[PDB]
Amino acid sequence: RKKIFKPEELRQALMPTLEALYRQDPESLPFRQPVDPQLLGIPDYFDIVKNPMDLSTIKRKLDTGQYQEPWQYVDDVWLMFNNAWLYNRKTSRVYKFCSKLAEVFEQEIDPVMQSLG
Ligand SMILES: CC(=O)c1cn(CC(=O)N2CCC[C@H](C(=O)O)C2)c2ccccc12
Ligand SMILES: [Mg+2]
Repeated sequence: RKKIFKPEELRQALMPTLEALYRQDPESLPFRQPVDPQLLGIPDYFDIVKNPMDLSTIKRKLDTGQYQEPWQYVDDVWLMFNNAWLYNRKTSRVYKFCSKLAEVFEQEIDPVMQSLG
């Protein structure tokens, strides 16, 4: 169950799954930068969402070797999705985009997680 990974090998394996999310347009656009509640006029955002996450943060973490094992990366992507599903209404554009991104990610990440072990 224990396994160590070289950060550079994780980067090469996982980065295509991240790039896949960025390539979804329009669906990735709400997720490319951290939610700024003041700028977006959603002042309750940080009361609802205790641990924000977005693609730019995940990309930086992947580039700077902050993921030592693949589930740490997967956890951040899922956190991003979970936050958007929590904060936004089911009828909303962002919620619907999130659901689409989650489908893309599942298809991308499963073969990678199999290959990494
Ligand atoms: C990720 C997330 O929850 C949100 C992210 N945004 C920003 C958003 O949807 N944007 C701003 C960034 C460009 C996006 C676009 O061009 O589609 C629209 C929200 C706005 C209102 C409520 C929630 C969000
Ligand atoms: Mg489309």
